[PDB]
Amino acid sequence: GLFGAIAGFIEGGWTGMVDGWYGYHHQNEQGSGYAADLKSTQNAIDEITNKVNSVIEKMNTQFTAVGKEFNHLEKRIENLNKKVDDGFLDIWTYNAELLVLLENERTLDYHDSNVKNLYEKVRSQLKNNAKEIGNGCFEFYHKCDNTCMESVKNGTYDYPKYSEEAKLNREEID
Amino acid sequence: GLFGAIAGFIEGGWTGMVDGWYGYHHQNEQGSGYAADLKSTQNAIDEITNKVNSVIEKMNTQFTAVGKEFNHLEKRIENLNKKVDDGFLDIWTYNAELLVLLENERTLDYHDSNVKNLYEKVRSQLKNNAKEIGNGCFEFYHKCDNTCMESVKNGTYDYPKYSEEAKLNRE
Amino acid sequence: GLFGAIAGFIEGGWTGMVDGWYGYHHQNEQGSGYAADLKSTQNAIDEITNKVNSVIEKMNTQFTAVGKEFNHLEKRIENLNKKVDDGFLDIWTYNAELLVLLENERTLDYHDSNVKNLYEKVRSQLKNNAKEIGNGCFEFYHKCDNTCMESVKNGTYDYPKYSEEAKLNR
Amino acid sequence: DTLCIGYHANNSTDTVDTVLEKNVTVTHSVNLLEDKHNGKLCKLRGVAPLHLGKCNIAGWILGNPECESLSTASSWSYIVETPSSDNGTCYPGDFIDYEELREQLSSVSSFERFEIFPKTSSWPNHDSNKGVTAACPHAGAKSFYKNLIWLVKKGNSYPKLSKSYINDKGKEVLVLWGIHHPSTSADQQSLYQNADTYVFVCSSRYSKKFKPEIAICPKVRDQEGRMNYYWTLVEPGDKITFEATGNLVVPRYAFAMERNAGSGIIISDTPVHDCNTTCQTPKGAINTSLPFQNIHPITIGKCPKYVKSTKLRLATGLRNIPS
Amino acid sequence: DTLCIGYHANNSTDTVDTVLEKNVTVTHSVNLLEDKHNGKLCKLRGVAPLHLGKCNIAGWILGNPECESASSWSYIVETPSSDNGTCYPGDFIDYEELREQLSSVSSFERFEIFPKTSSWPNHDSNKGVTAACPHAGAKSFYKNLIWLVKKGNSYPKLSKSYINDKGKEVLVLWGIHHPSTSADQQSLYQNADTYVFVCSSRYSKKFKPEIAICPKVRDQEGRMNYYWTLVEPGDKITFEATGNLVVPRYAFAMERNAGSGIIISDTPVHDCNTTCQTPKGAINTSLPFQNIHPITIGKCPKYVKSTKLRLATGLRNIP
Amino acid sequence: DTLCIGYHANNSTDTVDTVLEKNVTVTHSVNLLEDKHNGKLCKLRGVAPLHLGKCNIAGWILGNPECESLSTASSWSYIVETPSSDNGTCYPGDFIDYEELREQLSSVSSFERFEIFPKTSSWPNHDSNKGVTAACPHAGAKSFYKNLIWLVKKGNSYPKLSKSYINDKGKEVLVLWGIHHPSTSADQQSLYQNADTYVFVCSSRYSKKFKPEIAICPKVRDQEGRMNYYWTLVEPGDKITFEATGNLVVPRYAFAMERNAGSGIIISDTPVHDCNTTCQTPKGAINTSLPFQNIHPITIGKCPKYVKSTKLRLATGLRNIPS
Ligand SMILES: CC(=O)N[C@@H]1[C@@H](O)[C@H](O[C@@H]2O[C@H](CO[C@]3(C(=O)O)C[C@H](O)[C@@H](NC(C)=O)[C@H]([C@H](O)[C@H](O)CO)O3)[C@H](O)[C@H](O)[C@H]2O)[C@@H](CO)O[C@H]1O
Ligand SMILES: CC(=O)N[C@@H]1[C@@H](O)[C@H](O[C@@H]2O[C@H](CO[C@]3(C(=O)O)C[C@H](O)[C@@H](NC(C)=O)[C@H]([C@H](O)[C@H](O)CO)O3)[C@H](O)[C@H](O)[C@H]2O)[C@@H](CO)O[C@H]1O
Ligand SMILES: CC(=O)N[C@@H]1[C@@H](O)[C@H](O[C@@H]2O[C@H](CO[C@]3(C(=O)O)C[C@H](O)[C@@H](NC(C)=O)[C@H]([C@H](O)[C@H](O)CO)O3)[C@H](O)[C@H](O)[C@H]2O)[C@@H](CO)O[C@H]1O
Ligand SMILES: *[C@@H]1O[C@H](CO)[C@@H](O)[C@H](O)[C@H]1NC(C)=O
Ligand SMILES: *[C@@H]1O[C@H](CO)[C@@H](O)[C@H](O)[C@H]1NC(C)=O
Ligand SMILES: *[C@@H]1O[C@H](CO)[C@@H](O)[C@H](O)[C@H]1NC(C)=O
Ligand SMILES: *[C@@H]1O[C@H](CO)[C@@H](O)[C@H](O)[C@H]1NC(C)=O
Ligand SMILES: *[C@@H]1O[C@H](CO)[C@@H](O)[C@H](O)[C@H]1NC(C)=O
Ligand SMILES: *[C@@H]1O[C@H](CO)[C@@H](O)[C@H](O)[C@H]1NC(C)=O
Ligand SMILES: *[C@@H]1O[C@H](CO)[C@@H](O)[C@H](O)[C@H]1NC(C)=O
Repeated sequence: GLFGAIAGFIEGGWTGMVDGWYGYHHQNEQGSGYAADLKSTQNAIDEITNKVNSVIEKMNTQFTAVGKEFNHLEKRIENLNKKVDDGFLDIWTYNAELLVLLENERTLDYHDSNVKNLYEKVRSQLKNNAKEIGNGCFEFYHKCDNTCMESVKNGTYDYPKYSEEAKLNREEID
Repeated sequence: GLFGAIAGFIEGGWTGMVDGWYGYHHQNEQGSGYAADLKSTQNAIDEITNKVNSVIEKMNTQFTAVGKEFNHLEKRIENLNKKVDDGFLDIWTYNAELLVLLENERTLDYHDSNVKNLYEKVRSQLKNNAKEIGNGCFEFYHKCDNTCMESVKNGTYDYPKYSEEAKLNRE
Repeated sequence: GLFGAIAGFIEGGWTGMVDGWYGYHHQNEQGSGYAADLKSTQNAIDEITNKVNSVIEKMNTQFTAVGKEFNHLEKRIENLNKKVDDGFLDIWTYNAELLVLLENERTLDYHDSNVKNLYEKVRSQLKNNAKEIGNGCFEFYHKCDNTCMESVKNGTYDYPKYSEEAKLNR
Repeated sequence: DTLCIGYHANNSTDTVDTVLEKNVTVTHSVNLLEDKHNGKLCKLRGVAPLHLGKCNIAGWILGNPECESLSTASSWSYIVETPSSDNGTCYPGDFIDYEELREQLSSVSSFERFEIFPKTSSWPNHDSNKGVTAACPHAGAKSFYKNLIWLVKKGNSYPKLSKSYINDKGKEVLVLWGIHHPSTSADQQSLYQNADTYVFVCSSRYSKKFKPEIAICPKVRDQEGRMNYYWTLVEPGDKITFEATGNLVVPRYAFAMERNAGSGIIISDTPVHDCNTTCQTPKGAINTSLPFQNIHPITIGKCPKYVKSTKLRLATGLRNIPS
Repeated sequence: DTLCIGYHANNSTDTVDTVLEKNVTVTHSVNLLEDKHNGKLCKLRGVAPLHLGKCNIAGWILGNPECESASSWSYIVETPSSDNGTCYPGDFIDYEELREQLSSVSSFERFEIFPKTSSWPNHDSNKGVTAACPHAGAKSFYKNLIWLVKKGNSYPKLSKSYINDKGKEVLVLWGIHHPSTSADQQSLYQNADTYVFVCSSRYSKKFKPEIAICPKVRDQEGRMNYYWTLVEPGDKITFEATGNLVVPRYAFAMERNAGSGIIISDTPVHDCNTTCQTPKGAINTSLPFQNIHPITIGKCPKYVKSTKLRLATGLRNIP
Repeated sequence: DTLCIGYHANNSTDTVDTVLEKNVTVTHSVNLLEDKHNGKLCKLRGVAPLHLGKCNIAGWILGNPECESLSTASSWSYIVETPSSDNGTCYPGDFIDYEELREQLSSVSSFERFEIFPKTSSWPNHDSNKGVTAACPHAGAKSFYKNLIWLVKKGNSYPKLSKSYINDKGKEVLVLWGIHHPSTSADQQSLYQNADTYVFVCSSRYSKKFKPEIAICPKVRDQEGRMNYYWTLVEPGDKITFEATGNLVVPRYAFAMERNAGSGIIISDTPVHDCNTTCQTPKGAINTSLPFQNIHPITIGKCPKYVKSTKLRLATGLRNIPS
């Protein structure tokens, strides 16, 4: 992974999360569950579909009857014609394959970048009020219920409102 | 974006910094203002230039007439000639479009990367001496005048010097 | 450049480390020295060798006798023939040049990325049992001997084992 | 209390190749390689092709008895022969500039068969009935091309022949004719009386003087003699003249036509249907959505580029790791 | 006290497209698609083209009276209405081949290969005219060819040779006339059954009259076929005949030039330099791609049917 | 105690270019451009080439005395002429469809020279000895092509000749013949007696009639007269018939052959060697492990694409920063 997220510090994916590409998994006193980040997942879809359409729609082809007919005394022009068809073959075949290899690599890097960005977005909000226990998880230093947890997902986490409680739990474990 | 900075956690651009491509904006009890990072900006221009020149200079085509004249009994080799021109047409059209699309993505990613590497470089100097108030902004937990501000832009910031003072400003 | 590690917060390369692309330099109670990281180095070798093989093998070539003979009354199709060879020449030359340019950039970004992720990785194992001192270097807050370094390298660093000792010396 | 960041994983078994690693199972993907056709020869741009059945273009355009000349469409996007279509020039000879003709007839927007030199009124001083042969047999009897007339001497004499046609059709007129070459001098006299004859055809653009070349050649379809076939496109307003003292296989039917730039000639057993396509292949049509196809390099219309790829699967989702 | 990291922004409105998103406004961008031309036919290699005006190559090379026509040209320009060519109807054998090989020359010299004054002592050289080739209302003929005709009811077998003493190739053109009737055959050349034979060390061909009444073209029922060949330096070419031969008078010492082309257009010639010529005008760009015209002569950008190829150099503009 | 993370560095001086900056020293790299050869003309795909030495295809396919003709045996992947192969048509004349013959002989498997018309028993009515000339000298004395026989009048009579051959071989048979054109009517009679002659050649597909063309032409190799060379391929179960009243250089040796897809002809001084390659160049053979090549644009086989590049090395390692 170019960004070291997918198959990186987050070892595996979630079969449990079936409503999106990227998302969260919360766990508190009110239970646990899977959730998908709709906004980031949507943008990802739009941009990938625009990437597929670009590879497909940019191919505008002339009307052409490839076939040609030459008699027993037109062997040279027949081979010239053959060389032209073979030329386009080798040119298009090579370009197609590599276009697929290279773009495939970028697509996987793309998703990877998205997961990393999402991780840094949560970490940036939690700041000190939480701990990074690895595997792409955050352990809160305070009591984060369902309302609190939901505010992290939508980027409206109130750090100051948990700071005091966090510090006490923090310094004890520190 | 691809590196989270541009159109990301640094939500908007600075018209105030007509100084260059990337830079800083500080404010201490001395003053404030926009300042473009000459080092990073210059390298970008140098490398973005090479890129533009690479896409261009590398063409260097052969001298060709292209036009061909065939009579009323040479329709076959006339259509063979058209197949050649059209083949080259479809090829250069497709590859030209894709080139611009793929490289335009790469270019934007490049600028994003540059900003990120600029933001992390500061983040790794201050550590505890300051907090991250979002939007790519660092609020010092201590007094940072110009001689201190210029220090962080050189990566020569002295953490220990202000370590203890910052300790207290965190109630 | 793209990831900030190579020629970034790690300004130079190690002439000493001669067995792999990425690795470590330890320095403890019982000596120092260089030692490459086998997991990430071998992984890269397998992926760059695949990259090279792809650009090479994917090149399908039809059996072709490019040469053609035309007499003095066949100049038009001779030049037509000339336009085909030149056409291909300009297509392949331009593409071959842009490929090496483009993929070379990525290859460098790919190594820079690996050095980055390696640094991040070790940082996750150590947590705060050590201090970041810049230049891609860690300074342990405890007594990390050979068996300790060995556990950091292979990702099986026992945090709670040395966790106690480290918290003390501060 | 914990909050984890993660990605999607499913039951997908799809695999793609990257420049760095082969066969990477992914959660979602699309194919860029069109690898299926419909096994049909279809209309191209809404216009059906011209299927010549058991005949080839030579047999069809000349009027070979085994070929349909009555209900041929007035237009077609392309022509289809079958690998075994043998019915062509039933009388052995050389069909000059044949491939060019085939090419120039590959597509047409207007096609009218009409009697250029009506049999009943065109040749009062020549025999327009005895011109038959076992080489071109019809309903259990000697016969000949339906679009040509093999003029022979009336009585014991073959007077100088001279006839012209002015193209008053709103378009080009295709005109074919033949030059018969006996195998003996006796056959020359038995057919045309005169021993030293000539033929002359010429328009504003065309001109050629033919001379009988008599010799015994290897037997083909039971014929030692030869019959050469010629043609040319008479432009609107122009005239074409025929002059002969023998050996002239005269035009009876000609074709008014407006050619549609380009097109080709598919030779396949693949059946024709009432389907509509924009890219035709000798073994079936294909949908021009995807940019690449590996069905067949020889195609007609707006087609995806041909490749030797067996799979061009493009990842859209992420690597799949359910564990 | 604060320190902020940010990026540039300006009043830019230029947009580029990326594989991931369209119409992305950025701060700086360069163009790769050339879409401009001077609308002029210029000089290639610093050499002007051979503009033939109302004449085509046939009429110019044969010396049609309507063509009075340098010793060098980078390419050739005809107008869409260049009608004055072969004023006497007939076939021009290997015509497109000749045009291709005259498309560009480094040296071109017209010389009287067979001086009209002394070359044909036993044949008439003053009756070979026709209303088909008028000059100021009166009958005339190609300036470079001579329509030899019998004198005093006699056409002796003629034999004429030319040894190329020029230091290069010689372009020799000649014609074969075909009367419409036997009476015209005898009236013109007397002999009825005639032949023409031309041969050098390379070329060799025997010609026969194809007498017949063909459709009137320019009011001519007869025909005249035009032939040509390149005579190597040092080689000899010979003409033998007993009638029907339109002998060469003016040949051309020339040096052909690589591979140029021919442009048919109304676009006016202009004294300017270019490296890429288009039937619509010239192109002078360092850009790799162009959408002006597929058919170009010179060292040109590749042709595409794109309408916008914009490379982003700056970053996403976000005021 | 310290633990540092770093990357490799060596004495490597390899430089590469990236779209961002040029001349970047990296630890490891590989060349994508094949820029070396073996300066030899090797066997293509196991099959050796046919080196004509001081002869060209014309002189070889004909019986030019100077040409070795070889002969044992049998097949070849391509043909090699030297830049100084001047021994071809020792008697001046035209070689119709010459380029086509060369193209169609580029690569033939199974090549058997045979005496289609045995010299001693074919022409009892004509002189098959006087047919020599100084234009094709052999060991000082007058001679002629080994594959053709120059028939002349026997005593004072040239009886109409009619010879025929049925392709008993299981493959195509290349047949070559010539038509002579004396410079004077005197030579015509002195050579064939008849004065007004004709030659006729035809099969099931081929058919052409030749008339002598007498005239004094510029001396080539001291010959004022000319001699044209024709050729055709006779299908497996086909018959070819020759007929003439003079001026015919009858075939003596024909050729059975199975023509391959078609390669090419290399004209080079580069020596032929006992080597194996899948890609041949006029300068020498190259390997096909790399996708690109700048050795030569005109190659034969499955070769790497030709580019103008001087270097194309791909970075495998990382930026070298020994410092
Ligand atoms: C009119 C006639 O019968 N002529 C005799 C020749 O036919 C005959 O040579 C034989 O020719 C045979 C083919 O017979 C036809 C044919 O169908 O091809 C019969 C046709 O009626 C006749 N058509 C016309 C318009 O005359 C046609 C024609 O003569 C030839 O095509 C001219 O080339 O021939 C068959 O090929 C035999 O193998 C062959 O012997 C000769 C010699 O017997 O006598 C003629 O009187
Ligand atoms: C040999 C001769 O005089 N033939 C007479 C025919 O020319 C003539 O038919 C008429 O010909 C008209 C054109 O007359 C010219 C011409 O082309 O201008 C007059 C030229 O002097 C003459 N040139 C020479 C060298 O003799 C030329 C020449 O005969 C032809 O080009 C040969 O093909 O003809 C015009 O075409 C009329 O439409 C046509 O009827 C007939 C009838 O007058 O008499 C012939 O004797
Ligand atoms: C029929 C004949 O012998 N003709 C005589 C001319 O040959 C001769 O002109 C001279 O010919 C010289 C060459 O003589 C040969 C040759 O090429 O070696 C002699 C050969 O025996 C003869 N071959 C045959 C089969 O007859 C050959 C042949 O005649 C020509 O190839 C026919 O085209 O010619 C040489 O070219 C001299 O330069 C040339 O003057 C004249 C005058 O001596 O007499 C003719 O009777
Ligand atoms: C994966 O899940 C989908 C959704 O129910 C199901 O239809 C499909 O059968 C599964 N895939 C396979 C091939 O097992
Ligand atoms: C997957 O990898 C294997 C081994 O590398 C390869 O043979 C195969 O072609 C790849 N994909 C498939 C199944 O086509
Ligand atoms: C058949 O489809 C093509 C485009 O797919 C279209 O051009 C044509 O009009 C269609 N047929 C008719 C007659 O509508
Ligand atoms: C039609 O074709 C058959 C072979 O399929 C052949 O036997 C027959 O002679 C042909 N008929 C004509 C008149 O060409
Ligand atoms: C020149 O061309 C004009 C028409 O463009 C025509 O009327 C005239 O006869 C021509 N003159 C000659 C001698 O070709
Ligand atoms: C074109 O270039 C030539 C030199 O090759 C020069 O003499 C001439 O001035 C140039 N023409 C113009 C108008 O610049
Ligand atoms: C062979 O070639 C040499 C050199 O070109 C030439 O002088 C000689 O006449 C030729 N010999 C024959 C008989 O072809």
